[PDB]
Amino acid sequence: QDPARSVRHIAIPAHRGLITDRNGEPLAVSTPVTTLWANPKELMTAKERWPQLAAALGQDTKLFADRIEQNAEREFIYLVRGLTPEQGEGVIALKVPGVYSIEEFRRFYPAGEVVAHAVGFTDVDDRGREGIELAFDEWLAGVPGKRQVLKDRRGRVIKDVQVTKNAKPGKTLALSIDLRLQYLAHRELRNALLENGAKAGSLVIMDVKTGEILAMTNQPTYNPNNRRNLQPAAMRNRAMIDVFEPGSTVKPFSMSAALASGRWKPSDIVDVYPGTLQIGRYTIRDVSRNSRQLDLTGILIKSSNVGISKIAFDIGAESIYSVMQQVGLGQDTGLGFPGERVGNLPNHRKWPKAETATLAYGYGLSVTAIQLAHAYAALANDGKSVPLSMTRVDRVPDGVQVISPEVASTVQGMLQQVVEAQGGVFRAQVPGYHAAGKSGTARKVSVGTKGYRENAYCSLFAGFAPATDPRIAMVVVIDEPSKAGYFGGLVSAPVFSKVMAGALRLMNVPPDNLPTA
Ligand SMILES: CCN1CCN(C(=O)N[C@@H](C(=O)N[C@H](C=O)[C@@H]2N[C@@H](C(=O)O)C(C)(C)S2)c2ccccc2)C(=O)C1=O
Repeated sequence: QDPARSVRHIAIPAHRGLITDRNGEPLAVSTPVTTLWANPKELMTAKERWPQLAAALGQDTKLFADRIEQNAEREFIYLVRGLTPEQGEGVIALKVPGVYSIEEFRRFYPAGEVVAHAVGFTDVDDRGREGIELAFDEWLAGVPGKRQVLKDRRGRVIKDVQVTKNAKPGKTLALSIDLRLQYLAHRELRNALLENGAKAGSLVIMDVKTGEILAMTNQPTYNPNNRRNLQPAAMRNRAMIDVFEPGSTVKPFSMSAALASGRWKPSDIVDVYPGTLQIGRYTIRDVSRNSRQLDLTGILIKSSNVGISKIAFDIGAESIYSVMQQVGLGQDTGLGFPGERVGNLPNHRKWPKAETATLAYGYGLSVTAIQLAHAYAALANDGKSVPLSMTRVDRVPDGVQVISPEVASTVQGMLQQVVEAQGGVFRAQVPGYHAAGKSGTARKVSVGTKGYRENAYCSLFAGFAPATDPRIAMVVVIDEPSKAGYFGGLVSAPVFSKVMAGALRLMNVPPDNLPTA
């Protein structure tokens, strides 16, 4: 009986779609590779050739011979996947019976580590594994073809009957990222990390008018063309997967809820003396404690938890929760890519006072840097939230009004004072422009469950520019800076300054800090 003939179907591998940046710079490029395979049934008739084949493949003579012997009844085995066509030619040139070529594709990432977390990469089979490669795998992958062949009793092809399905290439995908801004960001987050002996960080740049991610970089990073060094940590797209308590960076949202309540205007006053406020067993504390009356701007400039807490008791936590939720903090109303974390916004039917105050000044919730950037974009875009995109946006979808335009404009001008006023975050100033934002510094949650660590910090700055016609929102998050000065305004705000400056200049944004004309 046995088998004199077989009909089988072998794949025609398809060309995966080019990934570019928003200007057509290649970021992921399908590269011709040569996969060597062999038919053991045919190899078995030419043993005298095996040693020169094993040497060609960098394999021990005996272990190779053992492998072939052990698979003598099979018709297919991989020798090696993914060598260059030049190297596959070197093995093919030996003319060993039963050794064959498949012309395949494998990815190359020309920007390497610079954009590795955003682009992601493919597995051994050329299917998306992380990032864009995975999120847009159906678009990029295309469909492999199918060829019907006739085969004899030892797996040798007698004839190509027909192509049953044509291979169709995957489609080109242009990201929203500008590789020039991405590089700038990369380099400046890298430098600040090193300068501060920090463990990790992220930076996200968004177009506030289009919802586009113009840049997304994290440290540590890795070279996606050589993933031998293997370290899982370095592969984390922290901007999208690592949640943190945003601390004082959410105070502009609490303030938007105050302004919207009917009960507060910027020039109203809060008594924050003596810099602490007891709430049953918990004490709210400010870092600087030489204040009494502060106006609402001043509460943001000095970053008083007490002042923001007293506002929150007056307007109620529900209003603050609603703002945070509407801007996307702890919500799944972002990109929603595979692997992305949502974080968490605590909810209560009856908010106790401690939870009300902590929410208002940014603890008891957890958000990602992308969320925080998107929230800042909505504030900067006169309270309108344009849907997030990682792909180039030619037709901008409709924004949703999440904060009233007047409230958003009032809070903008407060955040510009936070940067520009005496006692403010002067290091966030952007030469040429008016900039606006908010610093944050949060003690990290103690690892073995519990509470907080007195040694370890997350250093934040979030903002936008130009303050008077906003274009760009940006978040800089630096995890465990290790020097004397660890405050957001020392650590993160200068990175904001430099990367915002570069980005506005790259985008030809006209200066708006000009003598009053
Ligand atoms: C729920 C308990 N629990 C947990 C953590 N915790 C907390 O981490 N506190 C930080 C804080 O108060 N940060 C504020 C907003 O981030 C202010 N803004 C900073 C900035 O602008 O850089 C600042 C000027 C350094 S103070 C803090 C305290 C001390 C030093 C640096 C930062 C609390 O307070 C708090 O109650």
